[PDB]
Amino acid sequence: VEDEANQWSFINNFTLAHERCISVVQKLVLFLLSMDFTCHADLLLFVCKVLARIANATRPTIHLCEIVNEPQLERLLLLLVGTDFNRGDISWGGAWAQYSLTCMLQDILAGELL
Amino acid sequence: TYMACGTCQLSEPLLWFILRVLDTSDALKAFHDMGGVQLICNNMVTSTRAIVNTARSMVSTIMKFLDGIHNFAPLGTITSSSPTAQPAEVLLQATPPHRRARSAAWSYIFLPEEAWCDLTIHLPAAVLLKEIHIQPHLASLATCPSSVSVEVSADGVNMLPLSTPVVTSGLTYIKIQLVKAEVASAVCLRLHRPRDASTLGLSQIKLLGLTAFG
Amino acid sequence: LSSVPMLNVCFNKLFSMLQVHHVQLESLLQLWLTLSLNSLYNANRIPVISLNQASITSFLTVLAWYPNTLLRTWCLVLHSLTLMTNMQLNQESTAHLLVSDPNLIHVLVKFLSGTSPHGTNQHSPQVGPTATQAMQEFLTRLQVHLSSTCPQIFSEFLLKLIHILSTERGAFQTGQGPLDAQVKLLEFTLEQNFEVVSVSTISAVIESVTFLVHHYITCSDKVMSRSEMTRDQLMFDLLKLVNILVQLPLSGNREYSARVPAYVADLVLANQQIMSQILSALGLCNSSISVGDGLFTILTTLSKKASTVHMMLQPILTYMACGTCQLSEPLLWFILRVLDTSDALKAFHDMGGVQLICNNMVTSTRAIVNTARSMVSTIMKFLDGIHNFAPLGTITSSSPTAQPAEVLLQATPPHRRARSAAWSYIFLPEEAWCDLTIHLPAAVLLKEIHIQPHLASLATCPSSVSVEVSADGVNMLPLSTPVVTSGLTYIKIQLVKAEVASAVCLRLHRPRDASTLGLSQIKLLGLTAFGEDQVSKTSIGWLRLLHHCLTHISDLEGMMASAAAPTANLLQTCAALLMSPY
Amino acid sequence: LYNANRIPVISLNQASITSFLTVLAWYPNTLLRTWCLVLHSLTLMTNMQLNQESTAHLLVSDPNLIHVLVKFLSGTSPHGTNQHSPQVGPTATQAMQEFLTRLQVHLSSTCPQIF
Repeated sequence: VEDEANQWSFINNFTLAHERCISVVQKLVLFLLSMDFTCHADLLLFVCKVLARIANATRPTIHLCEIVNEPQLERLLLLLVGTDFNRGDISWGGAWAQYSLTCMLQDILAGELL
Repeated sequence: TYMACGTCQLSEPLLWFILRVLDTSDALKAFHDMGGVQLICNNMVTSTRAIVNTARSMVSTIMKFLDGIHNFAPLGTITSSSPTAQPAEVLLQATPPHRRARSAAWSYIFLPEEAWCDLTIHLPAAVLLKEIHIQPHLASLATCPSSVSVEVSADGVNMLPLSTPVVTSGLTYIKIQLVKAEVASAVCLRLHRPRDASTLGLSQIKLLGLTAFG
Repeated sequence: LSSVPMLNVCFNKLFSMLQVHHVQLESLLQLWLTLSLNSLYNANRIPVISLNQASITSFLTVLAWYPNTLLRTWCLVLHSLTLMTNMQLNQESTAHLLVSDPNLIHVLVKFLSGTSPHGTNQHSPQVGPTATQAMQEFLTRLQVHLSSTCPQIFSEFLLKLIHILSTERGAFQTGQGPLDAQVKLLEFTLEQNFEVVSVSTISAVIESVTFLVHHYITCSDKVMSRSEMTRDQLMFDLLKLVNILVQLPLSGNREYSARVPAYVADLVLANQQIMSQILSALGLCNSSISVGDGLFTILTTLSKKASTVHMMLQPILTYMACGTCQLSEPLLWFILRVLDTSDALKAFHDMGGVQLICNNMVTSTRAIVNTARSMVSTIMKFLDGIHNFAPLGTITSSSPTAQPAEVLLQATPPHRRARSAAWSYIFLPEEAWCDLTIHLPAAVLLKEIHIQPHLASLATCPSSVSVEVSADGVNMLPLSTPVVTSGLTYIKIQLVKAEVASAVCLRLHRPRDASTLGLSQIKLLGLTAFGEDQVSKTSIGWLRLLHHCLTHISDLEGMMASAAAPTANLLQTCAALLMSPY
Repeated sequence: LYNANRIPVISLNQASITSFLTVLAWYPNTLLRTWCLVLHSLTLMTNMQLNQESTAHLLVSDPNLIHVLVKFLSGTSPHGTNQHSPQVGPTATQAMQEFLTRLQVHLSSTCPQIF
């Protein structure tokens, strides 16, 4: 609706309060950090998509300083590039999940620098 | 010492060898004597906490239909960096008629200074590309490219090569398989000038792979 | 409320902890390039994540430690290093830091060496136009960032990289590595300025490159396959680079000294190895964009930028004396050009040049017999223009084929429709080579082989063909490496040296994706016993030398001719060569 | 006609063989024409007798044979403007195999240790 009046198009083939959006975003990040063998990759792609969409939708855009502290960001970075989760052909979540993580982080950074 | 120092890498021949070297009773006794099973248990705990499941769950099944390797060339578009005499979209057909091969489906003319020509294929979305198929002209494959380099780009803007240009002179069918399937949205085929021909003739380009939910 | 400092801290922590093999290098570099590009690739884009000096050095040393670095990863490395040139440090420059350590030398050597142990198809080691453009952008950003501070270290770094690459067991010598990347870096080096660079590394690189090019020229191949850009352009560009280099004058203590009036042509003149190498390389090059033209230009500019004419006559006469001697068309023209002035002739006579010349004509006339056709060949040729000899001979193969190959031996078979093939061969799964042995009734001076594959469907053209010649017809013997002819409509194997051969074996390889061979016609071109450069290597060149000495300037022709007179048998030899048709 | 069992009629000398071998190891960019010629000549050098150590032991003992074989099997070819496939062809491989087989035969009775 906002388009007729692209990075998340790989699935389909308004003004919001600041505090509750920040709380649900940081809880979504804590959900991301608590992803084990019970959780799956499609849930990861969809939570990344909804995280990027809520981050870009809220006015003003939520930045990462109020999203993650140093240990959470360090865990995310070692999750993205370290070979404790990116070893072999079974790298974290598969290439689709890595691409989705990259797109969500890129969207949040682009929202920060507007 | 290899399993501990490796997290650890464990393959099918390694599993069979570990099962074969632990065949005797004394092997199991010696394995337990110097602390092997506890390290194994720690490895399962660390690996289970490490790797998330990659299997398709119910969400992909119940969203796949709300909206077996398939071709993706007809979905995308094609372009070239140099103005050719004819567009190369005829190469993008699912199956063009290959029965007579009169002249060529697509032809390219080389300037004396240039040796490489690039065909950039832009897909509407990034796909898990697995293998490229290039069919040169079958009636006269003198116009087949001497060598072809395949380059992939996931974002569609950061142009980026895949490997060394493979020599296809004398090849009727070009099959460039990938050991690692790559998420790519743009594919550049840089074709080299043939060994003794100034023209290129091609029939059909295929883009084989999967999608996120296919 | 910017999260930039904590992310910088986290990436520096990652860059320090990757040393224990806990982070994949390719994933780390790709992600850092993607997060730094959010402000389409461009060399002018400033990355948003500013890195650290220790992080950059650790990344560089772990890259230099890592062998079999793929070209995917190599282009990723080049883009990341371009971004490392784009950054600023928080007071020395980052480009000076990148250039100072030899780790950048090691990474560039691993990149340009083009080893690829992974390659089961080590066909052509070129890295492609995108990677060459990325490396060129990296070098251009290096010159821009080091032009204001210190171009000395950058020019010294480039000369050291080329010199170490060009030494024994180097990438230019062995021939491995990306040809496009090497020629793009060389043409990039052409535009650089070397006006403070040390004379020691300059001497090392010039000696290494002259040894390599002389070893390539003197020991060249016996065949050439005729079809672009090849390694011939690499030699042409290296000689152009050293033509630029020798024109640079040096000023000061001849050490760490160029300063845009002695020249380095004198420095390469003091080196006996280089003069012997370049004169020998001009000794075996043919006359009329080519290597001989390049060698003529580098020696011409060496003579032009040289101060004293004495240092011009000393290497020439030591090469002619130490060589019997090899005397070619460019060497004759250079000797005539360096003996243009009156002082040149006076200095040549003063240190005993003409008498040595006279001894050389006597020794060469006593040495070489005339190769010209005399009257005997004319008056016997008819008592019993390159012609074919395939119809005269017979053909055979080591394996029983379905049809004999004598149809290939016709002078001109009808090539208008090409229904199936003139001759076809079927391959067993175990075998890959099939040999066609052609026995001629007599040995002929073979010059060039012509192989025509099937023209309607050249999928059956052989992937590679090796030509082997035998003069006696029994001692089977190869000519050179099997040449790849896949994708070639016409196969022309010329010989630089015409060979007396009576049996010719064409060993054809299995095609790349076809189990059948289809051929049309085999030609055997050459001459029989009785069917410019050929006179220059004889004593005629030295006779031209005497004529130019005694006739260029008439004022010095007398006393020097009086020195040329009392040599033994001069007049008899002159009369005997005047009585000759030559 | 060439054969690995043919005895050459000109018997050579030890100093001559060592000088030839060292000038071959000194000479770089040795062509494959010249290399197959070298292999046939070395096969003949295995075929000869000396006038009381064996000639095969003499050929094997010095590292010059290592240097010549390394230059042959390294397949450098700086001369090649068409460094396509460094294989030397079936005739040269058969000649080298015949040379190695003659080396084992001549050193089997005396000392296969050194071979």
